[PDB]
Amino acid sequence: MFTINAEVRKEQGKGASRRLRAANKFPAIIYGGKEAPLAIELDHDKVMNMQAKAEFYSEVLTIVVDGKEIKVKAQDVQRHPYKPKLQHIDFVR
Amino acid sequence: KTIKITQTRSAIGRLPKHKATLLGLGLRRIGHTVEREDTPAIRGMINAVSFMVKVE
Amino acid sequence: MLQPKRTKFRKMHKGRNRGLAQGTDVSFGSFGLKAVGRGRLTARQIEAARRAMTRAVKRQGKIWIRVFPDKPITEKPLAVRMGKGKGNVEYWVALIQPGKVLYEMDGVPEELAREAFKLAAAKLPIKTTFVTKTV
Amino acid sequence: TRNGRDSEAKRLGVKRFGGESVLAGSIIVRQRGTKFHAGANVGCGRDHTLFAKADGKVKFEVKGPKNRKFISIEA
RNA sequence: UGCCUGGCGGCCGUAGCGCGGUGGUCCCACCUGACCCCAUGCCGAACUCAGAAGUGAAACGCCGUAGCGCCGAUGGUAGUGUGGGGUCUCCCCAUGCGAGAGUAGGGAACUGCCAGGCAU
RNA sequence: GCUCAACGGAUAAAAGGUACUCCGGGGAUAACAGGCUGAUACCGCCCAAGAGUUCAUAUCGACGGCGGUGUUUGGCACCUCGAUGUCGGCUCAUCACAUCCUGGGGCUGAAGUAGGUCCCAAGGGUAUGGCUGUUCGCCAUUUAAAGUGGUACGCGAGCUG
RNA sequence: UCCUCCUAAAGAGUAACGGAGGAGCACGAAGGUUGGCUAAUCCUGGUCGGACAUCAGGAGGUUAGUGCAAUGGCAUAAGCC
RNA sequence: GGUUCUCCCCGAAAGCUAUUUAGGUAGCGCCUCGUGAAUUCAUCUCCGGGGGUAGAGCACUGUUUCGGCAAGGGGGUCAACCCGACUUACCAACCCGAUGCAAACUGCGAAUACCGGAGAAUGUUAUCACGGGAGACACACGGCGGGUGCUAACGUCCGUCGUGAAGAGGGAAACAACCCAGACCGCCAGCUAAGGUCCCAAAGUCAUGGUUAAGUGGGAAACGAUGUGGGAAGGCCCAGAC
Ligand SMILES: [Mg+2]
Ligand SMILES: [Mg+2]
Ligand SMILES: [Mg+2]
Ligand SMILES: [Mg+2]
Ligand SMILES: [Mg+2]
Ligand SMILES: [Mg+2]
Ligand SMILES: [Mg+2]
Ligand SMILES: [Mg+2]
Ligand SMILES: [Mg+2]
Ligand SMILES: [Mg+2]
Ligand SMILES: [Mg+2]
Ligand SMILES: [Mg+2]
Ligand SMILES: [Mg+2]
Ligand SMILES: [Mg+2]
Ligand SMILES: [Mg+2]
Ligand SMILES: [Mg+2]
Ligand SMILES: [Mg+2]
Ligand SMILES: [Mg+2]
Ligand SMILES: [Mg+2]
Ligand SMILES: [Mg+2]
Ligand SMILES: [Mg+2]
Ligand SMILES: [Mg+2]
Ligand SMILES: [Mg+2]
Ligand SMILES: [Mg+2]
Ligand SMILES: [Mg+2]
Ligand SMILES: [Mg+2]
Ligand SMILES: [Mg+2]
Ligand SMILES: [Mg+2]
Ligand SMILES: [Mg+2]
Ligand SMILES: [Mg+2]
Ligand SMILES: [Mg+2]
Ligand SMILES: [Mg+2]
Ligand SMILES: [Mg+2]
Ligand SMILES: [Mg+2]
Ligand SMILES: [Mg+2]
Ligand SMILES: [Mg+2]
Ligand SMILES: [Mg+2]
Ligand SMILES: [Mg+2]
Ligand SMILES: [Mg+2]
Ligand SMILES: [Mg+2]
Ligand SMILES: [Mg+2]
Ligand SMILES: [Mg+2]
Ligand SMILES: [Mg+2]
Ligand SMILES: [Mg+2]
Ligand SMILES: [Mg+2]
Ligand SMILES: [Mg+2]
Ligand SMILES: [Mg+2]
Ligand SMILES: [Mg+2]
Ligand SMILES: [Mg+2]
Ligand SMILES: [Mg+2]
Ligand SMILES: [Mg+2]
Ligand SMILES: [Mg+2]
Ligand SMILES: [Mg+2]
Ligand SMILES: [Mg+2]
Ligand SMILES: [Mg+2]
Ligand SMILES: [Mg+2]
Ligand SMILES: [Mg+2]
Ligand SMILES: [Mg+2]
Ligand SMILES: [Mg+2]
Ligand SMILES: [Mg+2]
Ligand SMILES: [Mg+2]
Ligand SMILES: [Mg+2]
Ligand SMILES: [Mg+2]
Ligand SMILES: [Mg+2]
Ligand SMILES: [Mg+2]
Ligand SMILES: [Mg+2]
Ligand SMILES: [Mg+2]
Repeated sequence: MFTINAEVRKEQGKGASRRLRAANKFPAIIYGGKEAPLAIELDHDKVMNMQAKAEFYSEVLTIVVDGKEIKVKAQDVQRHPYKPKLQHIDFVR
Repeated sequence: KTIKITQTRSAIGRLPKHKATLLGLGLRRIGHTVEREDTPAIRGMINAVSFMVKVE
Repeated sequence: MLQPKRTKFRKMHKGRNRGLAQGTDVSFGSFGLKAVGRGRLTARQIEAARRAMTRAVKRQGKIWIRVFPDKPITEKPLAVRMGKGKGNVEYWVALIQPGKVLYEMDGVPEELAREAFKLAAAKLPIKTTFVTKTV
Repeated sequence: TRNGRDSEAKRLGVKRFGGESVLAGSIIVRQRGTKFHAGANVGCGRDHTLFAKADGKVKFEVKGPKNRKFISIEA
């Protein structure tokens, strides 16, 4: 039931992803259903404080992206190799 | 279409492929300003030696 | 100590140690010791840290050793010239990358796990941090 | 020591890659097993060398049920 | 031409296995018999030759089945070509190429030619 | 027709010694010394199972870890073979601090005395003889103490040999 | 000296007193061709029969085989009659 | 060991193979001279390719940890050729589930490289063949990939590239190989790269906002610390927090 503010990320690769992780905003994807996947990017502070408490990996999340709400569920997270940092989050609608 | 390539670094320490690309574009000394066409081939050569040429 | 009881070939290459690790998640237990540095553990260091943390938690609750030494490191002796074959096989190491979880523990409080993994991390050559389970 | 020996390497591999205009009887692939089986006008020799029986262009193909990697010759 | 079956393919697991159901007028399999043509390091099991009473059990084919197998995006990550930097056993930045495993999901094949049967 | 197997096979047929040696050469290649690592050595520091009457840390610290010096035994072959004389003794020394005394302290499982260990400190001082070629050692006897190292294991255009 | 794998950096090559192995042959059938056949192991039962001979059936599908060291191959069999 | 006048053009190698051979030599690779030959050769775009390296994975060869249910071994109330009935909190194989590792593992698999075709531009034919002449076969370090070694050495042995060798100048104080750079000659002319601009010493005691109190900068680890700055989460607190 959390409300996370996202932003639609323009360009994707190794370079823009590492530039986002430098600028404190890890990227993430939303797939699921028959609609297209969507390329979101999130702040790191809010989502690490959310994924501390274990209802984040449990319940229905809600993403404020472009104003329009999206009900979604957290699926598959890649963490950092040797840090308390997040790399990427797979979301399923 | 016709663009202007210019050299900006020198070709002393570089690889055989970069020596060959600079010889094929025809830029001998630094500060050489040559005129070439605009082919995907010439765009690829500028992509290959992007660290020592300067296009306009 | 901790050596493979049978192997195909006696002496192995040196090899580099680059790239990130695999066993990052705390799979079995609840409280894990994650190596943040990069280096080689040995059979001596693994047995020393295991018996240290066993003394620390006073043998209550399960220990898990995750990495096992299976790469033999050889040493030429002293007063021996550089030629004449690869030297005799002395001891066994286990390569560690940044991210490898070495020990896990359950059936202990959190604070006792902190004290135990401190006590056993001070006998290992690689810099390590603490980590807990997640879901 | 006991381990000085090693043989003298027998220059295996592929010689004419796909799309090279082969002459008749030329050697395409030297190998020890039938890594590449023969197809439309390729002859398999004694030591599983593949020699082009007819002129044309070499063209590798992956046919057959067990995904065996045949070699053909066009014209 | 509507379907079913036999043959030779194209294709090579989305095409294979599993579980359940189904078909014998025709076709196919089992079947009946074999001194015989022919066969068995013994045996009509196989191989083969005479045939058509029965059956669709087995086998084969068809149909449902997500229990596997199999395929598999978008994103991310590892890696690496070129140029540059650092704390230089290892990395980082600009750029170009971008895996494997996994995820959503896909998924009980499709097709050509001939011949035969059924009203078609 | 030859394990011509030293396998592109010098002959059909061939082992050694030289400190009595000699010549041509090489620092392309060794011993002493220097250099570059520092595995080992020597001194540190980190974690603390114990021992210490109770007590981890007055004093040692098992199992393990990270260094420092260049300081033993080594590694490499950089310099020197149209030469840099290589152990020890005598005579001169000079430097460093990781101190042996003397100076100042903190702790003590320090009553005093005698101590133990740690920190600062290098101004001075730091043994005579027996045996061996000795450095080293063991021993006898003193001393406040009989320092640890470098300096081409200092020093032979200074000296024995 | 000759052969196989690694070293060897996805064509070939590529070193060391680097890491593991073998040969200096066998065969008048172990070659050619035609025709036929499919293994290792495990389970169950069975006379002497024992963990292991032979026989039936199953599950399994190359986990076997190549006259010989390893590698590449092999079911159309290059394996077995 | 030595080899005696001058100028102009091009300009290597320290590799392979073989050697009573390793410091010599021969053929080839690399150079030069001459002649001939075709878009011959190079760079780039697109196309046709084959691998099995980095990476990854655990179906196979192995190795390994843990959990699940077990044939089979080792403890036995009770008797013991018997039937060992039954077990203790035993070990332990195939299996299954989860976890790692591998140069001599691959049910997967890139980048570059390599080969072949088409295309445009450029390059003093740079490619190929032939013939005359050699030299060289003691290489070194730096970057990446690796094998001895101790992920030691200005160590040794290879692959590829560069520079020295055979190359001056400018920088790193000095300093063949590191960074910029290729010297035909003259000029008391200008622009600039690596690196720098207080003074020695050419050029900013230049502007904007921080951080450091250590001479850190200007040699360094395990580990320790209320040094100080920044972020984010917090748990007690104007009903009284430390
Ligand atoms: Mg990048
Ligand atoms: Mg590697
Ligand atoms: Mg790795
Ligand atoms: Mg019959
Ligand atoms: Mg049926
Ligand atoms: Mg991708
Ligand atoms: Mg993928
Ligand atoms: Mg299906
Ligand atoms: Mg089916
Ligand atoms: Mg002489
Ligand atoms: Mg020399
Ligand atoms: Mg010496
Ligand atoms: Mg040092
Ligand atoms: Mg040491
Ligand atoms: Mg005490
Ligand atoms: Mg102490
Ligand atoms: Mg110790
Ligand atoms: Mg010294
Ligand atoms: Mg030398
Ligand atoms: Mg040398
Ligand atoms: Mg000298
Ligand atoms: Mg000399
Ligand atoms: Mg002289
Ligand atoms: Mg002092
Ligand atoms: Mg005291
Ligand atoms: Mg002094
Ligand atoms: Mg003084
Ligand atoms: Mg001295
Ligand atoms: Mg000395
Ligand atoms: Mg001396
Ligand atoms: Mg000595
Ligand atoms: Mg003397
Ligand atoms: Mg003198
Ligand atoms: Mg004498
Ligand atoms: Mg190769
Ligand atoms: Mg290659
Ligand atoms: Mg046959
Ligand atoms: Mg039986
Ligand atoms: Mg045969
Ligand atoms: Mg020239
Ligand atoms: Mg060169
Ligand atoms: Mg020879
Ligand atoms: Mg000879
Ligand atoms: Mg010689
Ligand atoms: Mg690997
Ligand atoms: Mg491999
Ligand atoms: Mg010539
Ligand atoms: Mg030679
Ligand atoms: Mg040589
Ligand atoms: Mg040499
Ligand atoms: Mg070399
Ligand atoms: Mg090199
Ligand atoms: Mg290297
Ligand atoms: Mg090396
Ligand atoms: Mg060297
Ligand atoms: Mg080196
Ligand atoms: Mg120079
Ligand atoms: Mg200079
Ligand atoms: Mg300097
Ligand atoms: Mg200067
Ligand atoms: Mg010039
Ligand atoms: Mg500048
Ligand atoms: Mg001056
Ligand atoms: Mg000035
Ligand atoms: Mg100012
Ligand atoms: Mg420091
Ligand atoms: Mg109060």
